[PDB]
Amino acid sequence: GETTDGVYRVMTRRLLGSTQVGVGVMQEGVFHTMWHVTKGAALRSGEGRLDPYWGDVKQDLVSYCGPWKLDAAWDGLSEVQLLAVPPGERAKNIQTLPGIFKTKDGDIGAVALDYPAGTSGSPILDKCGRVIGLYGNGVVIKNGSYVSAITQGKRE
Amino acid sequence: DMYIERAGDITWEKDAEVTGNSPRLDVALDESGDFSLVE
Ligand SMILES: Nc1ccc2c(Cl)cccc2n1
Repeated sequence: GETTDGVYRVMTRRLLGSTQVGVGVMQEGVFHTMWHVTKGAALRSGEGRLDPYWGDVKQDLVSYCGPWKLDAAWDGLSEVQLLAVPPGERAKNIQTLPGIFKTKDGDIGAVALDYPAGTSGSPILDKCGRVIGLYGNGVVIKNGSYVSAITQGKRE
Repeated sequence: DMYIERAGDITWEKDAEVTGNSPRLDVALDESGDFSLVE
């Protein structure tokens, strides 16, 4: 089916009506989403089928038709844009300066923006429009608000 | 059977809605990929 670069909605008809379970990025003929969105299930695009190629429950990441392609990183300084894609609603850039996840294994960029769980997989951009990671895996803070990692995969 | 629909290009949009804070958070990550507040 449709292989054009850009951002896509991830839908099911297994519930009432058509329900948006998450979001993803097509780049270099590979589709990139978060594991908790598809659970490593195959996807349809027109009459076409997308089969999983790579995934890791711990990174919460998964690629379709080829290896992970997105190798851009937050510089740890500049602001970024969440290209958010919410259920029922049009794509919308939201600009922010990321905070930090401090972990035993390292520091990770984090974006404090709160959106329905169906927005999981929406990409995050540097000033050159390169994808530096995916929104939708993180944590609930004191206030009850949501804070997501900038989740990025490794390219070969 | 889940399916995909295109929703836009991936572009930096000059003069987009500039919001959200920048919190520094102590977190752990389990074998299941779920994040947690280390306190
Ligand atoms: N309150 C919540 C709970 C879970 C969320 C997920 Cl998984 C993704 C994005 C936002 C979220 N907001």
